[PDB]
Amino acid sequence: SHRKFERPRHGSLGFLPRKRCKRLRGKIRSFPKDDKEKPPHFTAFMGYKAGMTHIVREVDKPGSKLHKKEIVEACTIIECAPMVVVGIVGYRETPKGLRILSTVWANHVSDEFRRRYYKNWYKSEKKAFTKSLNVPEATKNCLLKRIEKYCTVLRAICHTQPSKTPLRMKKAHIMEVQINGGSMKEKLEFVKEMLEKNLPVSTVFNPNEMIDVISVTKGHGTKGVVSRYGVKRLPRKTHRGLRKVACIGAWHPARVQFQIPRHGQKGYFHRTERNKKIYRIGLKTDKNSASTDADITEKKITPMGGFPHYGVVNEDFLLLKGCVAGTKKRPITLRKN
Amino acid sequence: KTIVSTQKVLIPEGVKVAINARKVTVSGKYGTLRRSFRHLPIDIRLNKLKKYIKVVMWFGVPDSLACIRTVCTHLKNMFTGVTKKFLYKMRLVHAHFPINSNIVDNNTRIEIRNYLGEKSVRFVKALPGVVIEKSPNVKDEIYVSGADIENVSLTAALIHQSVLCRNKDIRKFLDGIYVSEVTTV
Amino acid sequence: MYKKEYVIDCKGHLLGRLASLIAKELLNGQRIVAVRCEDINISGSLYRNKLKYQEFLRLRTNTNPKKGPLHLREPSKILWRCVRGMLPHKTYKGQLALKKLKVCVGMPYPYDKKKKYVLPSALRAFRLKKHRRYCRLGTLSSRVGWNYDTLVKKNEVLRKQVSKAYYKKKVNNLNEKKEIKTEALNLINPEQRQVLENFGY
Amino acid sequence: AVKKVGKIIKKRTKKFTRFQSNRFMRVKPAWRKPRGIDCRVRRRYKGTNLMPSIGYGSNKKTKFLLPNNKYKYVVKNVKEMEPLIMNHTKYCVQIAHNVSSKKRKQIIERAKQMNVSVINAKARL
RNA sequence: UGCGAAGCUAAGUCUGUUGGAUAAUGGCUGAACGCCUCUUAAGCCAGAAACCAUGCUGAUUAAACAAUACUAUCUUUUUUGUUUGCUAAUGUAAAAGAGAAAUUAUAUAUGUACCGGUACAUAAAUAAUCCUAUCACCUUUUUCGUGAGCUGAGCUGUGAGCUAGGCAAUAGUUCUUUAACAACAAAAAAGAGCACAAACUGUAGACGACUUU
RNA sequence: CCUUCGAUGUCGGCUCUUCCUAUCAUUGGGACGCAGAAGUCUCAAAGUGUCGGAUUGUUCACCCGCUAAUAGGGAACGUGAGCUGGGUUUAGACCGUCGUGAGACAGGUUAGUUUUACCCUACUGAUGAAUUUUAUUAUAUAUAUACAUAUAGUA
RNA sequence: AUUUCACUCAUAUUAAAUAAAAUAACUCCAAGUGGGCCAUUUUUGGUAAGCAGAACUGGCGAUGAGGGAUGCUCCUAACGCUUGGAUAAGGUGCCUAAAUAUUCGCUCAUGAGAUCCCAUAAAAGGUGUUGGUUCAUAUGAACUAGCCCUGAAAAUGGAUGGCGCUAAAGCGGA
RNA sequence: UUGUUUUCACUUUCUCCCCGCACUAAUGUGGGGAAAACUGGCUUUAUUUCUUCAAUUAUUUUUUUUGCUGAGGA
Repeated sequence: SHRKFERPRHGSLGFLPRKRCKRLRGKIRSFPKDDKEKPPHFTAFMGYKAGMTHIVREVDKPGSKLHKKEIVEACTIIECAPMVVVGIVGYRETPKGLRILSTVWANHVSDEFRRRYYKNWYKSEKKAFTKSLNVPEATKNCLLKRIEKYCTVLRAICHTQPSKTPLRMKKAHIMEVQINGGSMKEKLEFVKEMLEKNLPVSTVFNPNEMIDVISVTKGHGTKGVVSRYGVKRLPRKTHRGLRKVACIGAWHPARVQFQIPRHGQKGYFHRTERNKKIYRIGLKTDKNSASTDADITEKKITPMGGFPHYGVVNEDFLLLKGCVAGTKKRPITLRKN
Repeated sequence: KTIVSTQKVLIPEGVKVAINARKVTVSGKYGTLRRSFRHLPIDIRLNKLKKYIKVVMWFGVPDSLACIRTVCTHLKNMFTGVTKKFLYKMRLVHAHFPINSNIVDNNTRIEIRNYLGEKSVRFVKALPGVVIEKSPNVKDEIYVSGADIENVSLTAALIHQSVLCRNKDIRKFLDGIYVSEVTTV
Repeated sequence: MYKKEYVIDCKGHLLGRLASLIAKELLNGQRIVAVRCEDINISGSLYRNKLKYQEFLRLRTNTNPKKGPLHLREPSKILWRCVRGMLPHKTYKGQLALKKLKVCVGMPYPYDKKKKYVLPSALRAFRLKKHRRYCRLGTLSSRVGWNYDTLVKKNEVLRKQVSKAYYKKKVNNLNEKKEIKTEALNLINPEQRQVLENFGY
Repeated sequence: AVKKVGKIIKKRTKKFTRFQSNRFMRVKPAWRKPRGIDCRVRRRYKGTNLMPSIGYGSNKKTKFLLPNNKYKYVVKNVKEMEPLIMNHTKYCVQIAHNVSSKKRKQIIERAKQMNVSVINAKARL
């Protein structure tokens, strides 16, 4: 018969299966839609979660109970050392999806980038990317011309520089950042210009801009249904324990439905969270990156004693309003809206 | 099932008609119109020299025969629209809140304000080949004119239906925009 | 039936009749390749066929939809599923027959340069009265969630231009060969010439 | 299926097996008529273990004779070939399983000089 | 018993889109039925927390796949063969000419030439068609096209052909016409590095797995 | 009285999921005896949500109150190797009526053991090979090719 | 009434027809059975029931085979082992052997329809279309009955058996 | 309470005339009138291989290409 009292289901079926993510790095499922009118530009970046702090800002919301008053907001610090553009990937549209036409590489790549191709870099003789980089300039131009002629989606391969961070990891995280903007020719010229130099955060993002954050949540191993799905605890008198779901399905269908919450892995999930506002893009150069006009002190973003479990932020950073999925040191993908 | 049934339509003076595989093009001094009739079993004979067009059905059942006069009326509507633009004169009626109409985009995209005092802009585009303006004689009138009667009447209907009243007695709150008269220029 | 493979241009064919003919050919052992599957027609209005596909979509094993009927939105996959439904695919021979079929949207690289055949027994022009409603499989698929229709259209227009160039070249070559044949018909012996003329060569 | 070798017609080969003897080790393949109540085989359901019947019986003109078109006679003595002296052309001889090598050699010698064929001629040598 | 970092944690904090196509309904043009009619014909429009996309999660859900980077004695032609558990070695769901690339409309199309239109041709049992097969050999007289090397150009070879000649098939009446494709083995001739483990890590974890050095 | 009496655990509640629509609210509409407000009838619509408590074992019911609404139902009267055990429904005992009595009572009352998963499947998470009679939405300087192409390891 | 003598009443087809009618009749000994159920037709109780109780015949039981997708009882047809032939029931678009056969009509369904049993549908409606009938000077009416439509709402996801089918692969014929 | 007899009305035109006079689906057409007699029908003579001699039934006689089977041993 029907339920005596109706209440909404526990958890969202849109984040199924609640299994461990395939990778640690946050992966863009889809890039922002291309607008030909805009000039060519990057659409994504990668940084590392350093920690959290709080800031004071003056509210400018008329008709609000806060308005002219100064409020405290939690913020997340993402250390964003400049990325390095090292590659170009051309994509063309087919009825089977996007197909790679070719990827061309820069004339030089760093050992940090090369380390990503090795499981044991220390004992190998590091022969990767050693003889494919001597390809003739004519062949490079041929591949680029074919990309310009036949491709409609351009992505630049760029990698992080973990040596500029306190991370123990040495191999660089490498990703594709889609170039959104003008024609194919303009996109190719734009990437070709910075085919080998550093890409700072400021060229990708502006202050007071809303971005999406892609990352992997904090892992918690296997958790019970009470913690993993928030089901109600059974009463204290329950014979074989109370931390479980009482009825896992009706008699018919004579099976357990996939909608029934069960014990299993909790955390280490891939998540794409929208609308995190950039409060400040703090530069590495200036010594007053954490100073304001109302403070005029000389101090950097790193709290005294260091960022717990992370270290000291010695590079470019951005201050994101609110929280971001993942532990400290977690790679965080910032995507344009 | 009648063996053969035809109907004849006289071509007016200042139009040029091209009919190929029941795809008709009618040209006049007020533009050009195109209509496809490939959804009907029809044999069309255009007599350019002696004017007129004859549309004939072979082995037509009454349901299909009903379409011969429909096609003929469409053709003569094309002729009249291309010789003298179809015109829909429309009236803005209101009880307490005058309706403020503004024509932009070289007589397209009419925007109305203050409908029942809603202070929200209600805009409607004009279909291709249709121009909307305001009458020079009567202040509360709007002209919707063009060669294609379908497009013109649809534009008038769009204007009328973009301003319907909600949640009130419809027979008491009579404000709106209504097609007063259908004529030609 | 007696060829290495039969390439069928599915444009303008009725889905069920086409599938029945293809299934019989596959069971008899003839390999076929169905191209331009997005232009298959189905009798009945587009709304009616969309209602049928929504009925199909509402169908799933509620215990686990992964095991449920996979719905498949590409028109080529829809034709493949119809052929499979017209086939004993749960036996070894039926599975071989099913695997002998290849379906494509548009005309890919090997099949745009070989002869395409047509089954008159399944043509819409020959099987539907002109006053009765029909739908286009590509349009139905796009309404159902395929969203690759326009790309197939532009690929098709490019292929049309290439084929037009090839056809112009072929026509010129055929005209030259014809004139060569007429000029050489006067150089063979009269007896052979009368044999050819008598038998229409 | 029937097999036909000369005048010999074997109306059926692949001897009947007991129902369900394929999936029960305690049930031996030796034929037993299923008495049962709802026994499939007894009711002659399609596609399961047909029962033997008199219709399969062999032509009695060629019933008991071997592929050599002779009836077999099992002997354990040299003294048991005297009947075969007058039937050498339609009887073949077979030596009994428990006859020693000496007596086997004697029997083979007598059969050969009686021009009577021996089925298991090369046993125990 | 106080306080209690770190880590977990909510009662604390942050975040939680817009497009297409529709239903109801209201309409347009418009016959049937001189008028009328949202169509209870043809042809159209606007339209819902519904539907399908977008976005998000997985994708050993596709026993799926692409590009890239580096590498493994390896890679290319001919002859003979595949008739201690092994160390030469063969398989076909389909060769017998398995011959055939324009596009489109079905109450019509297609090419060409001018500015969708005009004019002119073509096609309308379309594969009921067209194309491809047998002229062996060797010699002689020779003609025309392609490859090696040579300097737009000469020579050799190759394919097709021309004149003239004589030169072969034979196994007893058929038992598949051993004729295809692909692979493999032996022998000859030519060119050519990683991963696991280990120690460490803890962004991970029941164990595997995962992130690292 | 068709299946189960060499046993399908018999009420309710709690927990949890899903489904139906004969739609309570929410979306968009049509009608009104429709001025506005409120409401009533009705259409497409099941996407979202349908509560806290007093009494009673209760389902049902009835009030207090919030709400936007506190709609109706199914899934072996969903759900006891999920719980609980208040009721019913063993054995103790009490009352009333009935019976000579033993005892009876859809009359009331109180006390009365709730067993097993390590198997298969399902579900939830976690490792993981092998995959050629297999695959191809191409690959080649405005130009050919399926009579083709693809070995493998790591990343 | 009986008995005995006479005469004679078709038989060469047989005191009407037809009859693998003596496969008869009789006697003895004995087994199992003595819960039945179903279908057509008739019928009682019951609102009704895959309910309860009866009559006739045939079946199921006790029995497989072909068909009805599936099914103890429906249709064809009952059974030794085979080779050919030809059919029954039922089918011939594919599943699936055989017709995308021929010929003539009807039908468009924004929940079409599609083989007895059989797997539900009614009262009441329609200015959908197709034929007919009777009244009124190519018109207006009233009827009538074919197919279609409304009436027509249920719970895991779903079933003319599936695919699908509309110049039918639907409905009624030939 | 049946037969018998009579009247008109029935055809083609690639014909002509008038009206609309190009109005048609039309290489024609709608309406209104004439014409003979090609066409169509009938009556005679000769023929049926120019052409036809059909179909159904009854009664007979063959024929093309072919599948399966060979019991027995007087």
